[PDB]
Amino acid sequence: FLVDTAMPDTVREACDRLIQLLLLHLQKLVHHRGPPPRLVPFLDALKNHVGELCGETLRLERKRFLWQHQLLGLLSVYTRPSCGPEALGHLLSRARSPEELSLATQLYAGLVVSLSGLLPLAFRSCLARVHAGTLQPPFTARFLRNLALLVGWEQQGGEGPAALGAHFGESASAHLSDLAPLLLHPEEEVAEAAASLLAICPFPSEALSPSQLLGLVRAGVHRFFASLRLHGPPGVASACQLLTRLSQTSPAGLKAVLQLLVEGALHRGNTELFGGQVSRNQQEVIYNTQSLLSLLVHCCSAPGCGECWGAPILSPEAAKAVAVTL
Amino acid sequence: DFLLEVCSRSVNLEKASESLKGNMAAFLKNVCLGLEDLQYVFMISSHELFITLLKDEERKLLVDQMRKRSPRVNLCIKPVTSFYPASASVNIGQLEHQLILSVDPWRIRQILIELHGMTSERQFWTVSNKWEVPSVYSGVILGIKDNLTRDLVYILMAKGLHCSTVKDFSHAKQLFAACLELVTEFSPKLRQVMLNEMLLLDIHTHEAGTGQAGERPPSDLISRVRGYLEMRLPDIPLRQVIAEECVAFMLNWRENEYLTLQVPAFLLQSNPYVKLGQLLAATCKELPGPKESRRTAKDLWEVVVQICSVSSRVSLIKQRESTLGIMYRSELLSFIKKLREPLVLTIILSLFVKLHNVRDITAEHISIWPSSIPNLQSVDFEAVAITVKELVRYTLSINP
Repeated sequence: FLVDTAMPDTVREACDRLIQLLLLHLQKLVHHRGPPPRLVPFLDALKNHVGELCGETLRLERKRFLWQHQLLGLLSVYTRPSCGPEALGHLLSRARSPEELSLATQLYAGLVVSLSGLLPLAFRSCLARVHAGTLQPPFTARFLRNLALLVGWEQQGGEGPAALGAHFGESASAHLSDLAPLLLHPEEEVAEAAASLLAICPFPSEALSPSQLLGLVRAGVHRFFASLRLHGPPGVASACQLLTRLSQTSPAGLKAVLQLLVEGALHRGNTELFGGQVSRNQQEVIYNTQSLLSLLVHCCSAPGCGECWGAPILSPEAAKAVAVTL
Repeated sequence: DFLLEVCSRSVNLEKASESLKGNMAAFLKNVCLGLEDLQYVFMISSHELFITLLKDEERKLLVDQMRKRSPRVNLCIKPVTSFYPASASVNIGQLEHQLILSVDPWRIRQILIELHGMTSERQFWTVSNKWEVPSVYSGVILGIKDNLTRDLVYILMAKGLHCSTVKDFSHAKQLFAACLELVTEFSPKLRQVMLNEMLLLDIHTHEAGTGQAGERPPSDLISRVRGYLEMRLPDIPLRQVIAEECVAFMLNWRENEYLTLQVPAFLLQSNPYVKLGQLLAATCKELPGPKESRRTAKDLWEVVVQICSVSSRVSLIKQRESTLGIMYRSELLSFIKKLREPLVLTIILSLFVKLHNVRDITAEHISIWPSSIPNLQSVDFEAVAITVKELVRYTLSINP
């Protein structure tokens, strides 16, 4: 009601002054006496509505959103279970434009001076909601693609990610195992969002667990094959990037991805894309085969000007593994 | 451009029929599809042949779907602020809110100066409880006669430690350097506290960014750690976590000669952490020798077993007291959890696997620890089972 009555112009200004002074007072309370914590009954009735709160802030109107956002910052700083991760998860999995998603970056920038570890809990919480029946697939897809934008924006390091300093990539990498089953998830948009996160989301710094490595490799080849069956050569780059990124991980991962890609290419499924017997257009077969063989050459070829016309050398061992699998 | 010139000289348009036109269009499309750098996509995109074959409406969909392959993203990182300064109170509050959102030390010094000028005697360190300081250092950090200096030192300390927490070590280094250069004038004890804090922050920074790929420290971090391990200064307040990370780093990079030989004698009597570092270093350097290794494996064995012992229903996990060890069980677990070195990790796993074999599990150098133990009743087998479970999970985290 107060925010509705800040947007008689004199009464509007009265409510505006009221809400500004109220925010000043709450901000004094939530952050002071640095002793049992103070109690703010006003904020203590808000934690049930923080998600609803987020919605108003995501409307990005002319002036209400600013007040609601400072309210979310204050509430998060106040609540002892540190509802900051919950607010961040709501902003991430609800934003639909880069400007709304800018609110989440603003919130974290306001938080990281008082709260810590909000990205792990926000994802550890967001992907936890994911492994359940909640968070209907459009919402999870929105979270995944907003995360993809976050990690991509951080990767192209300039001044923005240098100052925000989130580590979006790492804090999404430690959840690669939780992201992997989503590449089998039925609805296509969540699947591609997860795949496009994965293609750019760095693998864990130490290594990939053989269970993790093999589940990632199987999910990647399934995405690549399914990406192709539905999109064709244009829409597989995500998976391909991931697969290539998997195939340069280590000779175990290289041999696993080469063997699984060759076996999946030659299975009773993924065979009609390449002219396999049990009418289909030839053109699509040549160009599907183009994508598969280009992936194999990418995975097989040695990375790393060697003259302006030269070509990279195919490794012997990758072709040896393709040979034995054949 | 050789590809595209060959394509143009070989297509022979307005008489190539529909089949060749379609196939040439498909080839050009799909030679774009794999182009990793969009400027080359631009090459074929601008080419007249590209515009000529396909159509006047799929080229645009192609170029936009290749643009979204590597989209450029602009986002606001600056925090929201409802700044609009009528009253003294509203000015005070807005400026304190900025003080919250400010992380560069000079801006904080400016806002603290203006607030202390505008107010009479109110402190501004306490305008946020989310600002924390170690209790061993709070007493010294509140002894400065100047109120503004004390406030700035506190806020710099808190913001530097919280930045160290969120792995944004650039800001922490800046804030800490500002505090250190400000405190050199009046208080040597605070200067020493700052020196140790820079040492720990630099060690954390190296092991976070500068390491992670196997590169030697610049050898002055090692010298700084060495000097910190031999202070012999009683007046300076210390944090045991600084020494713990000093020993953890020192044992991370196999410099076992110093911990075995060059360590001062009084340090082993004083710090149990240095003693454990020496014991691991000695038992790791002597692995080649069947018999010389046992001389250090023996005291490593006894130190670890009485570490997991219970003096006097009583459980090590439930009580955490009544232990004969010089080092706490959870502190030992943490000190191990700062080790990522593979040889020391496998030595430690053999240590707790052999300890869990008495009352099997095989872990490499399992014949190096002695079998018969004293006071078998005093050790807590359930506590050792818990410790071995956590230890193996951490070891399968470092090197999965």
